[PDB]
Amino acid sequence: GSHSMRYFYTSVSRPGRGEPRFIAVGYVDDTQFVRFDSDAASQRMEPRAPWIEQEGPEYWDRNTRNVKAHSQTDRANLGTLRGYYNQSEDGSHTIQRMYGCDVGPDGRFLRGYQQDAYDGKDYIALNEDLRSWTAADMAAQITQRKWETAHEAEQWRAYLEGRCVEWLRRYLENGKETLQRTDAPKTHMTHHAVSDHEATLRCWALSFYPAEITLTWQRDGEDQTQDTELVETRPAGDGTFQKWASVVVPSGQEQRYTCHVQHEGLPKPLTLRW
Amino acid sequence: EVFNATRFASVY
Amino acid sequence: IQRTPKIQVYSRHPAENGKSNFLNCYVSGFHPSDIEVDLLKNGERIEKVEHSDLSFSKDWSFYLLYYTEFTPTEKDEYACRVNHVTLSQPKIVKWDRDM
Repeated sequence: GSHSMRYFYTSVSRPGRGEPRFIAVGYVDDTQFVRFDSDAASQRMEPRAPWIEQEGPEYWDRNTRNVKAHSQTDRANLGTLRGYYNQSEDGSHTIQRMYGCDVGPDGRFLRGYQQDAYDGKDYIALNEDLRSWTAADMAAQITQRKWETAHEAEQWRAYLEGRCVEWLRRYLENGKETLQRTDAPKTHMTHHAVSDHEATLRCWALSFYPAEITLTWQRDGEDQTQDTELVETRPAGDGTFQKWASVVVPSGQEQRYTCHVQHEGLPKPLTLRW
Repeated sequence: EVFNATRFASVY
Repeated sequence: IQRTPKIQVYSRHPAENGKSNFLNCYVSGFHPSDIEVDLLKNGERIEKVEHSDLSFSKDWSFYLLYYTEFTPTEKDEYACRVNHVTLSQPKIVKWDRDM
């Protein structure tokens, strides 16, 4: 189908505690493949998926240099923003940055992304035309004018339409056996009695990839949300994902309820019934 | 592959 | 600006006593990123616990997976203890084999 590459950067100032901590992680679809930690001993970008290890030493030198440079700039930017917002030297603050690109199933560029947040709220983001910015407030407007003057959108557009998608395509080829797989959910249902009057049905999806899935309960063929519980999709730790959905039903009416499972790895959606 | 910036890119 | 963690404690595979497994504590939806997550065995902190690299979702909330290999038994109770600025006392979530 379509695929994506994303980098996620987090810088946190640690006032009194020393110098800011920087963490970078890279993903293709729902699979992490690199990390960099400003606190770790290696001071290198590190592999976190098997297929990225077939990149040679120049790749690791270059990605280490560039991600270190990004970390240094975000260190600068923590001091800059505390000035812009008239904040004290005392509190801890957070810069988050996400960027990346999507490709379609034939590998062609679909869209590119760059967005930054300060203390959890939108700060500045590149617009979809990859030529202009959306600034969230007056402080971000200061940054906007510096970046429009420096033609920074040209650099971002060049990367997002060029190197980003070219390397994303390369990863999908190098990691075809895992990135281009679909693992269909392994499903089952559990049944536990609350009282004489009610029971819980819990509909499970396990060992699936990618993470996108839909679990819905119906009663007599009608969608049901009352007295249901859906948990957030969660990692199993082995590269696959898990989810469940439960419903509280009157005892002896279990046959009226169906759980419906939709996932890319299923030719047709599944219906489970107790 | 991370963004390849100018030395002075992305300064707030 | 301040978001309290969602917490799920669960096994990688459905638990079978005497069979090797992985105990997971997944914390998500939180802000700021400073957090302590400990896995407990009968109230005692488990020594060797690993975690994923800090990442976040579209809405800027952070998420982390803490995990350890373990072998469930009839007797042993497991839980996850989460310490975060939004919580006046750490939240302890017990492992339920069917959640």
